[PDB]
Amino acid sequence: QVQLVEASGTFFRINDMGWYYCKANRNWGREWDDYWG
Amino acid sequence: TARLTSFIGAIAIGDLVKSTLGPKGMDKILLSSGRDASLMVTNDGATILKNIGVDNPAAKVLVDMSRVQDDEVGDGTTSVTVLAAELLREAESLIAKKIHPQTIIAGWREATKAAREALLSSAVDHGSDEVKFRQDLMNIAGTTLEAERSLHDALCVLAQTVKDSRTVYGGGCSEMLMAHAVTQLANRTPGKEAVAMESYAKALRMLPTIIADNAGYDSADLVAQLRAAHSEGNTTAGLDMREGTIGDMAILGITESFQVKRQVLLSAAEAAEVILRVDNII
Amino acid sequence: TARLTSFIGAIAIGDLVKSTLGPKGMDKILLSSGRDASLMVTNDGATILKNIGVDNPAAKVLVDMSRVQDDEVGDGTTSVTVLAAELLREAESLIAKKIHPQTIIAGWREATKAAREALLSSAVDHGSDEVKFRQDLMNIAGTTLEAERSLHDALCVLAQTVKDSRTVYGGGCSEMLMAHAVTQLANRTPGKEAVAMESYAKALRMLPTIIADNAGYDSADLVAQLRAAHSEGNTTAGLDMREGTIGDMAILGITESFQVKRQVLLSAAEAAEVILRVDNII
Amino acid sequence: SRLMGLEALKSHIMAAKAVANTMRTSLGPNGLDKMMVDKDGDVTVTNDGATILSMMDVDHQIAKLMVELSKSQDDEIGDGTTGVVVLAGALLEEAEQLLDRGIHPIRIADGYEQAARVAIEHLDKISDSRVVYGGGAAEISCALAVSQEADKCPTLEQYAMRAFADALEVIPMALSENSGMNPIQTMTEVRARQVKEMNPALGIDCLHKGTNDMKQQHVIETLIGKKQQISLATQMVRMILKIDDIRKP
Amino acid sequence: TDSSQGIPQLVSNISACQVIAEAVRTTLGPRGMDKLIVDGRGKATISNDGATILKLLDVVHPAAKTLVDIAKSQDAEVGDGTTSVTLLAAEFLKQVKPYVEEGLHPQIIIRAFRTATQLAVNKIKEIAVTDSVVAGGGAIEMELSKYLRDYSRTIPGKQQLLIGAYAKALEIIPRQLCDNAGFDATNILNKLRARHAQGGTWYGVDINNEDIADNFEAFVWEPAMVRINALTAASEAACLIVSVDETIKNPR
Amino acid sequence: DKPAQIRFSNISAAKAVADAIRTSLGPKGMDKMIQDGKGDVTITNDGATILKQMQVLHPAARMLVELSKAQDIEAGDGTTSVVIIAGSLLDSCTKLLQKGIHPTIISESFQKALEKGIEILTDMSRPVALIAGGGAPEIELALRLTEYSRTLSGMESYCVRAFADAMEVIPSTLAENAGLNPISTVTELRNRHAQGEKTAGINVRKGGISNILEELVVQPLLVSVSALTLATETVRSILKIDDVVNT
Amino acid sequence: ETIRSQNVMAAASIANIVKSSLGPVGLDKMLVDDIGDVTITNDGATILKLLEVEHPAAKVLCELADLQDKEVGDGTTSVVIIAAELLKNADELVKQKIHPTSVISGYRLACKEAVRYINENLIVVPGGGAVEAALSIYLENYATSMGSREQLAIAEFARSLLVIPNTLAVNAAQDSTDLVAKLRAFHNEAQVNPERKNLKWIGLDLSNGKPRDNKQAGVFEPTIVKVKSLKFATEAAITILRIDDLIKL
Ligand SMILES: Nc1ncnc2c1ncn2[C@@H]1O[C@H](COP(=O)(O)OP(=O)(O)O)[C@@H](O)[C@H]1O
Ligand SMILES: Nc1ncnc2c1ncn2[C@@H]1O[C@H](COP(=O)(O)OP(=O)(O)O)[C@@H](O)[C@H]1O
Ligand SMILES: Nc1ncnc2c1ncn2[C@@H]1O[C@H](COP(=O)(O)OP(=O)(O)O)[C@@H](O)[C@H]1O
Ligand SMILES: Nc1ncnc2c1ncn2[C@@H]1O[C@H](COP(=O)(O)OP(=O)(O)O)[C@@H](O)[C@H]1O
Ligand SMILES: Nc1ncnc2c1ncn2[C@@H]1O[C@H](COP(=O)(O)OP(=O)(O)O)[C@@H](O)[C@H]1O
Ligand SMILES: Nc1ncnc2c1ncn2[C@@H]1O[C@H](COP(=O)(O)OP(=O)(O)O)[C@@H](O)[C@H]1O
Ligand SMILES: [Mg+2]
Ligand SMILES: [Mg+2]
Ligand SMILES: [Mg+2]
Ligand SMILES: [Mg+2]
Ligand SMILES: [Mg+2]
Ligand SMILES: [Mg+2]
Repeated sequence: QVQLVEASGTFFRINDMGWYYCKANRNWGREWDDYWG
Repeated sequence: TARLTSFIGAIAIGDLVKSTLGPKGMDKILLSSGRDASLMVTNDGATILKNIGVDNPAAKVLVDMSRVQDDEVGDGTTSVTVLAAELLREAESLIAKKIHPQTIIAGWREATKAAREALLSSAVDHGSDEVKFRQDLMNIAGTTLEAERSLHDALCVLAQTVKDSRTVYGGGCSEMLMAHAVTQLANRTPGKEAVAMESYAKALRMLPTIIADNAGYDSADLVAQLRAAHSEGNTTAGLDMREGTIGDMAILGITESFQVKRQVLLSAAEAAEVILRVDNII
Repeated sequence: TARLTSFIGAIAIGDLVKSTLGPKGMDKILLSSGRDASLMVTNDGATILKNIGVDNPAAKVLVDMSRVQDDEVGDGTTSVTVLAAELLREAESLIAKKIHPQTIIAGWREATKAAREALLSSAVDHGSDEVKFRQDLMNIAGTTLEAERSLHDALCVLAQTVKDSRTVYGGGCSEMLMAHAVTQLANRTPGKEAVAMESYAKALRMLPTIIADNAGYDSADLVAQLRAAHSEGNTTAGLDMREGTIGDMAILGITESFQVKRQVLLSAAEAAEVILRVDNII
Repeated sequence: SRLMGLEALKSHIMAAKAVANTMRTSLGPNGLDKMMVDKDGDVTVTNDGATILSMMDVDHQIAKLMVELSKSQDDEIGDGTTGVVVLAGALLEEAEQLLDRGIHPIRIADGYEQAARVAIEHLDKISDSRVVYGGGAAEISCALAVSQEADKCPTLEQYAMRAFADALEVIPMALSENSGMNPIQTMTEVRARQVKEMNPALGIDCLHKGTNDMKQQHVIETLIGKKQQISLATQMVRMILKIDDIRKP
Repeated sequence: TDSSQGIPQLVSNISACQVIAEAVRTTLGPRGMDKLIVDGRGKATISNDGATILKLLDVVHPAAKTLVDIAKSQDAEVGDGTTSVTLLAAEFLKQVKPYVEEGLHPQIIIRAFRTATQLAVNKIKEIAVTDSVVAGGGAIEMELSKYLRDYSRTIPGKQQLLIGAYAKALEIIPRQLCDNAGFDATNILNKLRARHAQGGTWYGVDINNEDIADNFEAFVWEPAMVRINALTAASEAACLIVSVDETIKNPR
Repeated sequence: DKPAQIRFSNISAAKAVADAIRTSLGPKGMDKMIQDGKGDVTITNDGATILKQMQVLHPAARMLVELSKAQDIEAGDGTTSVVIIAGSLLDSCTKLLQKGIHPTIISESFQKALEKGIEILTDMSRPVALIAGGGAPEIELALRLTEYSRTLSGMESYCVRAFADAMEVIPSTLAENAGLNPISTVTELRNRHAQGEKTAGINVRKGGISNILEELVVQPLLVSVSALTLATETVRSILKIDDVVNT
Repeated sequence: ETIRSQNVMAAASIANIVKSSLGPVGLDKMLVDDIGDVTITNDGATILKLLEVEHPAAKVLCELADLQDKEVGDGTTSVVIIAAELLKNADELVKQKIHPTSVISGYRLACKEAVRYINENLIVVPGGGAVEAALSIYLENYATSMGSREQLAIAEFARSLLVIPNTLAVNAAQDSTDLVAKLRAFHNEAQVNPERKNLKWIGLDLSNGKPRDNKQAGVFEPTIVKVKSLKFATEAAITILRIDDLIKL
């Protein structure tokens, strides 16, 4: 789905980018989309 | 596509029912049959609609909406046909100036809202004090009068008046007042909906113009005098159809039942809209 | 009799000089000769009048009145031709509605009085404080710019500005303001002279309509936004001919010399009247 | 055999462009109605299908083919049957200018097939409930997708991939029309916004509510109710774009 | 049209057969343009098969009628190859019109569609491979053409430019196979001819991609017997329409 | 009324002075017999003279003929590609006008594209500077402007795309005159440009596309930049022209 | 119709005018003057310097024919015939979407690979119809072993070179198809069979109706006449092909 390097994949958008691990909310985030490092 | 086939039929059904509008309205003679050759002369405006053969399909939406105003109200059958046809005659102009029929409708909706909100504030509920109520009913019965036919019409109007005791003046006071309030609104709306509300107002001022064009008076002058009287605070002026001037419609005893006038406005605007949002006739 | 032979010539001389009105005005190409075949493209509005062969006799009263505005003022040669032709285009309508050409004139006289009395109150005399005066002159020189021809025009306008330091905004502010004041007058005059002042106003609102129709914008919408801004107290709105919206003509630095605008109005109304009171061409 | 060939696909397209141009003025909520008038009837309806399509248009046996194929959309996949006639009309109207260049109809059909594969391959990226957000916004997120992949095709299909992009933007151009808006200006001013800020939910506000963001206006389209429009229209073009003759004894 | 007797009648029959083939040509191939033929009941029939178009078509011309009967006869017993037969027949007729406008005479054109056709079925029965199969999608009409012209070069007499026109009239099956897919025939056919000159007796038009492809390896196969029957039926239809001199329409 | 017929009596009199010079473009350019009024007929394949002696008589036709003169006094050898450009830009303006957008928007969006075109034809360039001729400076224009018309808003990103699509005419005529299939080779050229190759273009001697620049003619920028500039100037001048008035 | 077929028809007309007076035995023509002074003559070398040709294509053909005549005073009536036959076949080619340039490249290749094989027929050239009927087969074999967009313009340069043997046999009352095809059946077993390599001198006989060996019968023709004729007919066909429009002033 989403490969993240510390981002790429089947994404049309990047809503928020944070550091936890690097977190990126890819699509409209309904808690279904959640990608970390 | 029918931007004319569905508009000239409407303005024709409301172009032959006019000239019978005011008190001194012309007549029409109904050559009906070919063998039982019958001549009946009609100063009425509803008989010329329940009798003629409607050929155009858009015209049906007016001829079958006048029955509503006639069998569910009584008086106000030639004013919701003529108002609808002079709304659909200014529509034709706006749609020829490349304005979309879906902005004219959105404009006329706010226009009829500001108009219904305008003759409501000017209604007088004299039904409380029954010494004037007796008087008012006589004015509303005189502004409504084959004999028993007209009498039944007057009875329906009077019944609606006793139910809703609010009364608004007639002869041009109500139409000119609503047109003034619609122009006062169209002077404050930014967008193409202002050319539609000004057009709505120009259509409302066509009822007194036709009431004067039927008594020989100088309508282009009396209607301007009304528009000025109704634009400098005075709100009770109106055609004095006894000497061809403008008179106080309160001291002259020319009143109409608020329900009849509001339903005339509503049915006219609704029919004009229903015939507006029609491209093709299948 | 000439109610058309002496009106369509005028609206034609002012129907080919338009579309070159605003900043982003179209051009015209003058095929002049047959042997010395010459092609000159003109974004100007005065060259298309001092060059064309005027055939209609009524048209002469416009083509020889534009020279006045061009050799005695400088700027304001396409706006007193287009204003006169859209006054004589609404005249044709009023004279087709059976209104006499001697009431249209009496109406337009009070209309131009109430208009000249309207951009006079809105003029700003910043010529006193010469720190803005230096700025104003730059705006008036930018709203006025073959090179030395346009430069001489700008010089005449600037000279008239230093003589009469009153400046009124442009792009539509002045025309829309005068039209608002004329409508505010036409809503208070009883008589057939009101249908003439409303027509005068509709003719004044045709200059910003043509300035927008030349830049591709939605004139039927921008002009309505202007009429609403100028009708709810704001008095400095106007076409912002850089992004197709309405902007404050004060913070945008689009001003015009009050003398040029008032003389445009006066010459336009005077020519329209001089071509109105003409029945026959001998 | 009268009028057969590449001059029979300018008549078949003039025929399937009439049943579409009538249905082009009824898409949005602000869809202008039509009057049903036959030997007996005065119905005023703006909906689709039997209410509009299959009570008219007996001509060229191809309008009868559009109305014959649109029965598959309604009764069967919700009620989205006006968007498939308008989309088919747009695809054929672009094929009209693709044929003038000299592209064999089969090639245009393969191009539309590839572009529909790309579009349906892009709609399923925007399932947000099962659901693709947008009144006029789903057809602008795909037109942007099949325009990029167009230039990655080296054959003549590339032209068809671009015509499919240019025709997918007709749904959010009859939504701009049928209202008091300008079709091109409004369609583009929201197409340039799905790029330069990634939000495929931005679409035409047919209702003048004010926000050009169909995510909050809550105007939605069921996904299988859009995977059909993009498919049933292409499967309708590829049946009208490939028949070469109408013989009538 | 004259259509009186001799050259005029033959040209008329040839034009009628051209029309009846042109009404089916685009249907040839796996993916071919459909046809919307409507009967007298208002039914819309979309069918991309030459058999079901000739059985639903009004044949009111005699030569066209005979061609359509031979095509239906091929469709009845064999099945496959009812539009390739009429295509080959009308092409054989089209490519001898320029020679029948002179006084070449049909009796001689008939002793060119029977020697050449016998030789071509011999070549098929000699080159077929195993039930016996030959590579379709062209790759035969592009080989039988190369063989027939290379053999006609060794014929002293009038049959040289008639077999050489019989051969050239076989290139239509590998032509409209790619003209229906829209593949710029004058290039794929040039490649096929160049590739059949050197070698490649099974190289024919490919439909998945605009290029020649060895059709035997690609398993696009055609039964040798079916090809022989189609060739013989097409040649016999040609000879029939070439052997017709007048149309004796009974007055009543 | 008159505007919408004098923007289509010029765009149909300039688009008929381009489809009389079009198939004379390139090394393998078809000749064109020229029938003089006396009667003798001469044969030339250069568009300069055909325009020189043509008896155009139309305002826009003359505007386009005086464009060849300006182009050969400014760059020397562009005298039939600039006319083809400024006739296909007007072809595109014929469809952009039926849509209903105003000529003062297809005149401020061409200069919005020409200024980007200037910055596309100065990146291909090999700084000596020279640009890879043959069709590259136009397929690259089409591709890059179509990519750039997707970042533009309003009526702007509808005429810039028409600019790009009208650039694909000189490659089409060069491919036709070279005996190729124009549409197929133009699509292959665009697919070869998107993949990075900027030197591509119709090699007319071989008879097909080529990347090696040794036998791929290279031209100065001045000719291509001048062609774009003068063609955009001329189409802007023709679009903003209505009402041919006789004085 | 286009103005390329008109040029082809003009060249064909002047051909048909000259082509019945080709061989040693050939009928005459009468050239009516302005006053009416008639000159009856064969030997088209004069029929081309006296014919009233007004069409531009016929004019260019006459100019190149006279250029050839003054270069070498022989083979000027065969240049016109070969050129008009090249033009006929090139028009038939162009009328099936073969650009005139591909046909011109094909004619260049053929005229360049024909004089590089006439130098395998030279000793002088056998003459009669030998070189033509030999180049026919050689070029029909060389075309297929190339496979380019111009592989069809060399096989219409090989079947259009046998217009000389095909009009040298109607001007001898023998035949058109039979005699030329016996000629093109002897030259086949001179490029297929290596033993019978001396069958490449077998031209045709204009006295009897049967092809004979034009080396054992002394009917030679100088090589620089046949080469010049093929090289001028090719340039004539090319010059009339590269025009595609007539500009009216
Ligand atoms: N005496 C009167 N003076 C002035 N106006 C009148 C008088 N009587 C009727 N009217 C006006 O004439 C209009 C037409 O009414 P009428 O024709 O009687 O019935 P309907 O309302 O059905 O047309 C009404 O709007 C009313 O205001
Ligand atoms: N930059 C600008 N922005 C808005 N309006 C302008 C601008 N420049 C000129 N105008 C308007 O264009 C109108 C036409 O002026 P112009 O054609 O330049 O000379 P003339 O006044 O002789 O027609 C003027 O009324 C002016 O208000
Ligand atoms: N409130 C709305 N705002 C914007 N677009 C809408 C709205 N409601 C529906 N649409 C759009 O209208 C189109 C559907 O047209 P419709 O009349 O429903 O056709 P059908 O007859 O096929 O149901 C779709 O593109 C849909 O996205
Ligand atoms: N997959 C394929 N690839 C290439 N050619 C094919 C293919 N399938 C069929 N063909 C060719 O198409 C021709 C026509 O066959 P078709 O029209 O399908 O049936 P029929 O042989 O009855 O006409 C045949 O000669 C065959 O060689
Ligand atoms: N060797 C070549 N290969 C490909 N294209 C060429 C070649 N030489 C010139 N061109 C093209 O020809 C066009 C120049 O026009 P041209 O026909 O040379 O004008 P003129 O008619 O004055 O000769 C340009 O598009 C250029 O790319
Ligand atoms: N005696 C002959 N027998 C056979 N062929 C001949 C004879 N004389 C001439 N020919 C052929 O006729 C052809 C045409 O020659 P002709 O038209 O008479 O003069 P030109 O050489 O000027 O064309 C020549 O190519 C030649 O080979
Ligand atoms: Mg009443
Ligand atoms: Mg100025
Ligand atoms: Mg729906
Ligand atoms: Mg089969
Ligand atoms: Mg050059
Ligand atoms: Mg000789």
